[PDB]
This record gives sequence, C-alpha cells and structure tokens, in this order.
Amino acid sequence: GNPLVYLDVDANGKPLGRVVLELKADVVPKTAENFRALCTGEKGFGYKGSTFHRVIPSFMCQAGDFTNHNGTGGKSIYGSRFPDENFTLKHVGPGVLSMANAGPNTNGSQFFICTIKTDWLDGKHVVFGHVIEGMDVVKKIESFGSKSGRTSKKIVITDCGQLS
Ligand SMILES: O=C(NCc1ccccn1)C(=O)NC1CCCC1
Repeated sequence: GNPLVYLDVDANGKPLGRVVLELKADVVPKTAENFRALCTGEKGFGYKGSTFHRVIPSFMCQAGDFTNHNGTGGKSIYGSRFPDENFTLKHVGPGVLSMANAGPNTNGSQFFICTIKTDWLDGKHVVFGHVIEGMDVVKKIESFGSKSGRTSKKIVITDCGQLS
C-alpha cells in the first residue's frame, strides 16, 4: 500500500504533536518516493530539524527548505529539482499535501499542507497526499502564521519518518 509518514512538530521548542500523512504513490510514485525518503533521511539528508518557514492563516502551512531554511532552497533525492509528475490529484480542501515550486518542473523538497480548498493551484502544484491524523497540529501551526507568511513562533519538524 501507500506509504504513511509522520512529522513531529514543535512550536518554540515545545511539542505540538504529530502530523501523519498518506503519500499517494499509486498516483504520483516519484513525488511520493521523494517525500518518503526525505522523511526517513535514508539518503543522508531530509526534513529532520527543518522548519515551517511560511504559514498563512486560512491558506496553508509551508515547509521543506532544509538547505537554506528560508524558502529559497531544498533538494530532491534525484538531484536539485525534478519534473511535475502529473496534476491528477486536486487541491480539494484542508489537509491536502502538495509540492511548492518556482514554476513548472521545479519540485525539490518544499511542500505545503492546505488549510482550505485551493483550487487555483490545480494544474500548477503537484498534489501527492493528505493528512490522515493531526489536523489539530496543522491548525496550531496555521494559528502561528500571518498574512505575510511570517511565523510568530519557531515551527520545527523535530522528528520525521515512515510508519508503513
Ligand atoms: O513558495 C513557493 N515557491 C517559492 C519557491 C519554492 C521552492 C524553491 C524556490 N522558490 C510556493 O510554491 N508556495 C506554495 C505554497 C502556497 C502557494 C504555493
């Protein structure tokens, strides 16, 4: 079956809890594999210790820049960037997991979890999973965002990995 991965998140050094995500490897195997390996850190790099650097209430929580920690960086397990696999899955509502990018075919490691339906991102951002458990954790993260995306608390992925 599809991988189940986790993110344990702190806000200002205190645990918020765990976000569990299903990666739709059946639809986007290459995008799901990249995220799965960055969670385990099995390639010698990944999300562990990185932050949610851009959070916009009533929109989304963005993370994954483990190289520059500011939204300009990140890298995939394949190389610096990889193509848009497909746009089959849509940004249907809260809990959608999707790839951040800098235009077509620029997927790296940055991703976002939506807190609303974001239909304008369909056909532009590759959706590759959804929140199974921990939407309460996502709402907490979201509450520490702002209109500019600047976070009011330091949001850190302390631990991450694969459940199944
Ligand atoms: O912030 C985003 N892209 C900039 C970027 C991403 C990687 C490398 C360099 N520059 C980006 O796609 N955010 C998504 C979250 C909601 C709007 C779309």
